[PDB]
Amino acid sequence: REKYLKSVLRELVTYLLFLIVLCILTYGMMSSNVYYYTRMMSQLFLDTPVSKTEKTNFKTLSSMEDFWKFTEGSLLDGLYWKMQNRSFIFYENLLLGVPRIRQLRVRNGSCSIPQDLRDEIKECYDVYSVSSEDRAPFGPRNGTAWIYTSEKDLNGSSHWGIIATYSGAGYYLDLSRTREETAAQVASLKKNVWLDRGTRATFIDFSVYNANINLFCVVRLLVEFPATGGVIPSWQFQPLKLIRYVTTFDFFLAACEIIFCFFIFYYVVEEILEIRIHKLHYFRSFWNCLDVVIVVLSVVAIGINIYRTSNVEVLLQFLEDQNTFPNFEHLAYWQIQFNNIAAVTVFFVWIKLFKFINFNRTMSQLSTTMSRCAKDLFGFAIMFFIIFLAYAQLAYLVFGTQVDDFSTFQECIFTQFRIILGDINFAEIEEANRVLGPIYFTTFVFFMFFILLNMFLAIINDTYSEVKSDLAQQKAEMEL
Amino acid sequence: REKYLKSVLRELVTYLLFLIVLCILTYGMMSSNVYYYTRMMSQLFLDTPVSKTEKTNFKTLSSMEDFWKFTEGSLLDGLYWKMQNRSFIFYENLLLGVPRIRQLRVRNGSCSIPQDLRDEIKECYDVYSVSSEDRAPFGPRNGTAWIYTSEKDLNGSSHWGIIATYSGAGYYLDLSRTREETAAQVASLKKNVWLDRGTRATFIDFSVYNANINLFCVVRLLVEFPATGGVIPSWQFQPLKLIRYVTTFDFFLAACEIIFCFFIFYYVVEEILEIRIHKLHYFRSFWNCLDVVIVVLSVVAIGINIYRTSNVEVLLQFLEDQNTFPNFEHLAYWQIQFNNIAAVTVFFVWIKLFKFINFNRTMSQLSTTMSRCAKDLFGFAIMFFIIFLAYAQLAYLVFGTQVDDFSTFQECIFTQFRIILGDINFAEIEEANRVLGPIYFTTFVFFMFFILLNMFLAIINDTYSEVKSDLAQQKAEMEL
Amino acid sequence: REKYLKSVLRELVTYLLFLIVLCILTYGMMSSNVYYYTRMMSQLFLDTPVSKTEKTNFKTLSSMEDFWKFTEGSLLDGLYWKMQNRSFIFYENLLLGVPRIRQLRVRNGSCSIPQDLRDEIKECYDVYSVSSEDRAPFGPRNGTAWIYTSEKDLNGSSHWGIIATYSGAGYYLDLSRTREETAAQVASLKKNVWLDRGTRATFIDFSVYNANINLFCVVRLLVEFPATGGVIPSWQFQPLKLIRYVTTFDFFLAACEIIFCFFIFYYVVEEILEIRIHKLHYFRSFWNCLDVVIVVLSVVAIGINIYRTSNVEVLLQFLEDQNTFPNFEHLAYWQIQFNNIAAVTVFFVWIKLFKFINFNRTMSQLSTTMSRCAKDLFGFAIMFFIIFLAYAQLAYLVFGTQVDDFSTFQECIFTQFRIILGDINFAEIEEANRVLGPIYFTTFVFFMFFILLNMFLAIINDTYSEVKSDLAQQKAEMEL
Amino acid sequence: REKYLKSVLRELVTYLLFLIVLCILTYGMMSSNVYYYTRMMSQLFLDTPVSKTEKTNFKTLSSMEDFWKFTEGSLLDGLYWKMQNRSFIFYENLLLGVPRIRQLRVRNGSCSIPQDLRDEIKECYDVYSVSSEDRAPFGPRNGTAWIYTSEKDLNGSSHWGIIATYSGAGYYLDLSRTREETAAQVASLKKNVWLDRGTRATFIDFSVYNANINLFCVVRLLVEFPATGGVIPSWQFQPLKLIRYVTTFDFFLAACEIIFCFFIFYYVVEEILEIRIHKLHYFRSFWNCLDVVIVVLSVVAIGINIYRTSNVEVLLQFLEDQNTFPNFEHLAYWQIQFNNIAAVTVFFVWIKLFKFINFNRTMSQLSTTMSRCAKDLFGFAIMFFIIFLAYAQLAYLVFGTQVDDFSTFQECIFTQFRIILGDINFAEIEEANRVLGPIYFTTFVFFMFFILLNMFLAIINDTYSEVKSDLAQQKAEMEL
Ligand SMILES: CCCCCCCCCCCO[C@@H]1O[C@H](CO)[C@@H](O[C@H]2O[C@H](CO)[C@@H](O)[C@H](O)[C@H]2O)[C@H](O)[C@H]1O
Ligand SMILES: CCCCCCCCCCCO[C@@H]1O[C@H](CO)[C@@H](O[C@H]2O[C@H](CO)[C@@H](O)[C@H](O)[C@H]2O)[C@H](O)[C@H]1O
Ligand SMILES: CCCCCCCCCCCO[C@@H]1O[C@H](CO)[C@@H](O[C@H]2O[C@H](CO)[C@@H](O)[C@H](O)[C@H]2O)[C@H](O)[C@H]1O
Ligand SMILES: *[C@@H]1O[C@H](CO)[C@@H](O)[C@H](O)[C@H]1NC(C)=O
Ligand SMILES: [Ca+2]
Repeated sequence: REKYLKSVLRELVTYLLFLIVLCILTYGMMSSNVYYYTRMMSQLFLDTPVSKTEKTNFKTLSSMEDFWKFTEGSLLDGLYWKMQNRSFIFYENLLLGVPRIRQLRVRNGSCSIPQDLRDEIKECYDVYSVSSEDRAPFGPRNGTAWIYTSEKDLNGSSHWGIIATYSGAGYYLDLSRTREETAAQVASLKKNVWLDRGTRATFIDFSVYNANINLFCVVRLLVEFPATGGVIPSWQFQPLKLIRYVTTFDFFLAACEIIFCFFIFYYVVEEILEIRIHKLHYFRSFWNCLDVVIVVLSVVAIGINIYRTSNVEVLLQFLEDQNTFPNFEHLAYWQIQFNNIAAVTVFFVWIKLFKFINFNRTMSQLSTTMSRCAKDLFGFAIMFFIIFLAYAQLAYLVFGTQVDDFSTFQECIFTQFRIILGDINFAEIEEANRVLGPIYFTTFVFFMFFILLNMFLAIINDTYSEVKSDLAQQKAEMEL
Repeated sequence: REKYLKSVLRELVTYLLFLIVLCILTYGMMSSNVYYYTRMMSQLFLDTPVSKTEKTNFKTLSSMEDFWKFTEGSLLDGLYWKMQNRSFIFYENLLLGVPRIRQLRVRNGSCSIPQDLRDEIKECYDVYSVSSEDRAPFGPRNGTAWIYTSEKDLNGSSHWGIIATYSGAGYYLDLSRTREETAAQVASLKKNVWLDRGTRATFIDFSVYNANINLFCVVRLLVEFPATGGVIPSWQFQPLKLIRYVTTFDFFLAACEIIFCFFIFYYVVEEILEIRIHKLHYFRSFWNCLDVVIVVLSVVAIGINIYRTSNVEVLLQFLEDQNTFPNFEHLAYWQIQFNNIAAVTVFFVWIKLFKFINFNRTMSQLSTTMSRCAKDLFGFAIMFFIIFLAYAQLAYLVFGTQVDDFSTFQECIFTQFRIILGDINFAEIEEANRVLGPIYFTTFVFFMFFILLNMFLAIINDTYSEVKSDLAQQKAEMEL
Repeated sequence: REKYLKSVLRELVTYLLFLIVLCILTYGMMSSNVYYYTRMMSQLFLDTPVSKTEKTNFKTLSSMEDFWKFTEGSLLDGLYWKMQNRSFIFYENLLLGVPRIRQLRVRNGSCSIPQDLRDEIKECYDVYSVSSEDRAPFGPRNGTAWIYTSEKDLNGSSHWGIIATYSGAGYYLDLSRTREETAAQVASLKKNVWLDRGTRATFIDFSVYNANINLFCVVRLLVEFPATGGVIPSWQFQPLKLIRYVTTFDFFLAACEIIFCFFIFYYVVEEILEIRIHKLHYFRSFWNCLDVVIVVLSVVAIGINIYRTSNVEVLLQFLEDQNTFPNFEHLAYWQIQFNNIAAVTVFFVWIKLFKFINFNRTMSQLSTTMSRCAKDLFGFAIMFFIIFLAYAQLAYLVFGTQVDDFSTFQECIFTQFRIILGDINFAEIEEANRVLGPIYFTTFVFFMFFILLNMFLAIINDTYSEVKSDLAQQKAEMEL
Repeated sequence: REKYLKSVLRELVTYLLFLIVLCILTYGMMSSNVYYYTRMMSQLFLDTPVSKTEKTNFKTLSSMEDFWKFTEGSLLDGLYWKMQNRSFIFYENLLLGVPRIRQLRVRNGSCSIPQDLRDEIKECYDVYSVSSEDRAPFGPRNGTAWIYTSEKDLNGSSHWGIIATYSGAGYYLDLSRTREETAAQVASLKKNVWLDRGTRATFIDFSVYNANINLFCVVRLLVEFPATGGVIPSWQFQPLKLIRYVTTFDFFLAACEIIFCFFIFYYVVEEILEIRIHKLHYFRSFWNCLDVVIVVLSVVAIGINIYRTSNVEVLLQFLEDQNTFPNFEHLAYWQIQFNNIAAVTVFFVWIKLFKFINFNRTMSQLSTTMSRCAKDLFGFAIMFFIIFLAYAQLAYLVFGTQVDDFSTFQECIFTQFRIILGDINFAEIEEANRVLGPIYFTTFVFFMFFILLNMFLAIINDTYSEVKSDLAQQKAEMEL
């Protein structure tokens, strides 16, 4: 018992040191106010009205001419700021290099006009795919904006947008350091008709740097031009910390990174020495599976932070020439992947803390309750999600062309979780379909929220009463 | 046991093939992005401001003169697009033929002015009914806009609107291919006063075609003119796929339609051979009743898809002359009916999957729980809906003239489901009636959400504890 | 048993006839679309912008000069409509007579300036009470707008507003039939400064009549001028049916009124013959108490419908002279009281239906469950409302000066019911107080929604398990 | 038993007198309509558009030039009102003295530009701290607006803002009694560039007095200028009652204050005489701990109301000279502290009422239920908050740079309480991260709302069934 308590004590203090080091590392991932660095950029570029007589945003673009009014107007008035040269956005954020506008095109004849309509309609342009993509030169043909450049040649990568996944290739134009040259270039693209019926996407990419808080911010504005016509705007404001060793707390964060990877080396050694004793008996446990998940996610985090996130070859390459476009699209991608991995790792490391709070009879009753009802809650989770996805496919077939919240199948699932909580927009459901809007909503509230929601609760009630009346009979019958 | 498992296995693989074929069919009913084809049309016609100095939408029309500003303004600037002839909306969507504006009128003297007020008020115009409807010529009397045309003669059908159900007859005017002729026609209707005090509805109907994604879109804009005065706008943007065999996946969808109707022939043969053995004993089951519901809904789906939805006689009739109005009002109606039928059929086919997940002792406990509490949940559902409709009739008598959410009795029911979830607009309830708004809301939250909502939960708790303690005593007493 | 079933059968068919007659009566109280008669009047007078260069509504008035812009602007453009004389609003609704603007004033010196500030501040005007009210003539003193008229002399009655209850007396001005005379009168009130620092309320009253649907609509617009400065607007659009016998369905409604008061005579005779047998034993029942409540509310409904609602002496008095103000302020008051009484009566008549659904063993189990848990749910309702009003008084002391939803104590109670459901505006709570906003919200969610909400549920679970295990032991032990 | 009931009776009537006196005291803390005194000031200064061609508020300031448009525009049009001298805001609220604008600055060179960027970027200005704060004179150097004044010399105190805690020192400028002198001063600050890149905060402070209701109102407008660039506006409208003895009800409130502090003297004597008998046995009770909490909070309330809130030395000092700035920043601070203390004291005094409702067998069952489940609910509250803060740290790492509701860690906690209720903005979560937005939301709804929320409920169900079946066996076995 003293050796069991000694081993529990040393693994507890090991885990507590590990949890302290990890919570220090994610204290330095989040600087104190980066939200007020992304929302000023967002409200400068997305929320300002496009022209002085227009009320459209970037968020509410609806046409191609609104996109030209944005590119000639709010984009140029946001990027270029007159000095008290080169532009400091909000007189703080240095615009790095030049921005870049890039277009993706589909071919004429990339779809098939039906045989009874080949007299009336001459041309058709398919939805964006890589097979449908246009490689031909067009327009005046005398620049990089008019000639196709491959994905390998403009150092790009695939972007996952709202209606398609867009290749990193296309028809790009790097802009200029000053507003007047850039306005001349945008007017020369609009005059020669650069965006037409074959256009399926337009990317606007630039990067700023804040010397005060030492953060880059990689901006990507995407406008998707569907085959149906119109405009779907999308944006991405992504901060990067690419220059690490500036302040003392950054050196302490580097020290905690080293101490963290020593902890992860220790846990990988420990779980390998535990799994070698017994093979499939190791996975007949929840905590060994959770330790496997933690060390896999942590090795993936160390791998991203070595081979991807800390490869600032493009930054030193940009610091040679300030008149080019800085390719920060890969650093931002792997910073997003690293933040997702690290957040999920911190989550499961806090879930691991439940090995060490069976310190009491009450906590042991709670733990025994949920471990004994896990199987029956999983069975009813299967049954619940069968009825839940039946309703989601019903709602997708009924409202999928009319309602924003039901437009894709996963959005139907997430909308139903919101309906179960109470986040409804029933006005648009009830005006999309006036008979099955009502019937869908009322039968989903009755059969899910009144009845099947209470069945998880019934499983937990019965298991808690069983565990209490069993561990009380065990406590009494030993005392008799 | 081996033959029972063999029959269960063959009906399981039959059902799984059927579910795969049906989920393929409703993968091809929903194209990937039709929502972005209806919302661009909606934001072009509903959400654009009516005039350049006006802020009213079509959604926020409040008067007859706002309707004339819409018909002279946002409607003409949305329909007619200058080519790089005939108009391509968003340079993608071909306007098919001409649009059509149609009016429904009631008679002077169609109601009775009370005897003490026949001196002051000369004329009264009743709420729209078919008996009150005006058949007389009026105005200049020299067109189709000024002379009544029956429902049989303009090929129309009854429309179910917000305050009435409107006959397909009336005073119609087909518009023109170009903007200037159509503006002349609308100005000639406004000059001669076409809409006056007898007007009860105005329909605007047109159809576009997108060659890129191969979808028609049947637009119907309704403005209802109540007897109280004012305007109630209503719209309907409905996509159709009327040209089937264009792509290869469409041929695969046709093959899956044939394989589906062979499955439905198989299930109708099976359920007839099962019902012939025993009459009313067949309906003493849930799964035989569900199989009856599935084959009835599926036969109705096949009947709509043969005798109604796949009758594109008006499309080939329209392709002869591009200067007429294409009657797509029936195809859109039966496409809505087919989508409702098919969505409900897919829902119950997924519910049928619960015959085949009694594969475990836990799943059998869950199934036995809900099948044994079904009767007592139905009894308390009767009692709950009696108190629920008592509150709904209370709230209709109190707020039915003041609040949008309580304006009709079914909307009172749906508003109370939203209050139970937590979708409240209590500001308008509390300013409609400051005493019974409060009392209604607080007693509805106390008696429904705190007390009667927990009674379903009590039934499910007690039935689950009973089923577990019974199937555990059955498992133990057989082992003793 | 046959005589018991015979008496139950005759009282059941008596109650069913009574419920049919009552549901017919409240089918004719609610005409089919009165909501679209109040919202057109509301959107004409409340929601139109006050001036063509102004964006304020009547709903968003914030100053006295905005009130003059409304009275010179949106009010006159809403009331007076040029004919194709006298004004038909939306060319349907006849403006009856002239409108009337009325002011309530407080005295100079109606409060006490503190002794250290009687040098700087000369005058102070107390919050509106009847003791503080000004009776003096003022201004040019040569009209009814400048001379006090008592409540008995302008036939008015007390109005219960947002911050005070306002007497029906004051300084009134009846306006005119045409727009130009009324604009001259409003400009003459603004020139001579009619609203100043003593003003505490301004009422605007008018009535319209719709000949098409046979409804009056009594409009009262109130602007309250607090002692703090500013404007609190308030409105009331109230439809009346003052001319009864016009259509055939109205005669059938009168016949159902007579049959209803015969039913209420029958039930009063029955409950008096039942209460005379046994005194306080009669009130030891729920259904006898509910019958007492129904016949009291029904006698109050008949009394309002005879002595108040059907006294259309002011209507025939108005029909003599169309150039005066029609006093419909009492008819609207008693129509609101009659609608409240009748809605509550219909509610309890539907609750009475539970005497007659103990037709089954399951329904008897549900009824026995709730009748046996009524006492313990009432005890925990006492305990719950003690903690609930403790939180409401906490939230009133903390947010009562900052948040709209916590401004009065009853609004704190209703806001907490909304928080329990999930209708939160946490942004304004969290910016009103950044420490106790959080602590109030999180401890109210934890202690009410997680814990004390589940205690009602515990009472109902235990009582249902007790009633089922008791009525099953009664069913088994009789069979053994 | 008679002496036990006698002691319970005398402590009950003592507590009831105490509760009446305390509820009278917090009836006079809240005047009837102070909310309509703060919202008129708020809608005058925050919600009016900044210029006649601008639509920005004070609430929606986004730049430094919008702040100059506010200070030259809406602030001057709100403060200065032309008389029928000195300004009465809404012709009721006397502007006391002059306002004051004050700036906080950071030094050039207060951060470290990284070594590879010291060529491009010359200067950097750190986030506001006291060590980074600028003390140097700047600009024209010939006023108080251009020369640093310490916190001890301008009588200020530290302000806790949104992104920092701001010292009470800085660069202040007292404004003027009239609009033209103040406009000259603000134009002279804008001309000489008073706000530049070193500015981190700008305070605008003024005080009004309403003679009608006898309330001061201390306004503090804060604009925070982050290092990222932009503007974060913040406000504080705080009413004070600094002149006590004006009306008779104020004398009754003073009498109730004296009677309250006599009650608190009585309870401190009683709890000291009870704690002296037994030391740590005293704290083995809930009601003795609650009495300790009440008398500690009440002594803190009396201490604030004597040594801080009732020290109106600055008011009589201001009444000598009406041309200076009245320092009401300390009185408002301690009035906020006193309102927090008094509201929490009233809350726990109402919670103390549960000593005296064990008057019944049912109330004793409810009390015994919650006192016996307190320990197991505390254990599961520990386990629940471990999983809850694991999710909050996940959501802070994922959405903390993108979403308003997740910007700080405590706001992540409060957002998750809102998600559990049903106050979601899922659109911004789902567009911040399209993979972990969904996964976070759905796994938080499944694991918290479906499963772990029902575990508190299971504890309460089992404890209530145990207490009922135990106190029924105690009632029966004594009767056998
Ligand atoms: C017992 C089995 C149940 C009985 C059978 C069910 C009832 C069958 C007939 C119901 C009519 O079917 C109903 O038709 C109306 C139009 O008339 C359709 O409505 C559709 O068009 C109307 C207007 O035309 C729109 O207002 C509505 O938003 C749209 O959904 C509705 O979607 C469909 O659901
Ligand atoms: C014990 C049985 C309960 C005691 C009897 C109940 C109290 C009877 C008297 C209550 C007064 O009845 C109450 O009158 C006010 C106006 O004064 C009505 O209010 C009505 O007009 C006022 C203004 O005039 C509006 O503010 C309010 O929105 C409207 O509902 C309210 O709807 C009605 O509910
Ligand atoms: C909870 C629901 C309650 C709804 C029912 C309320 C009670 C309504 C019935 C009360 C008696 O209803 C009463 O009907 C008589 C009919 O002779 C009406 O009388 C009116 O018309 C009759 C005949 O047309 C005239 O002789 C009489 O002078 C006139 O006042 C009276 O205006 C109405 O007051
Ligand atoms: C007196 O009444 C007349 C109307 O007869 C009005 O025009 C005039 O303004 C009033 N006198 C003053 C001083 O306002
Ligand atoms: Ca909710």
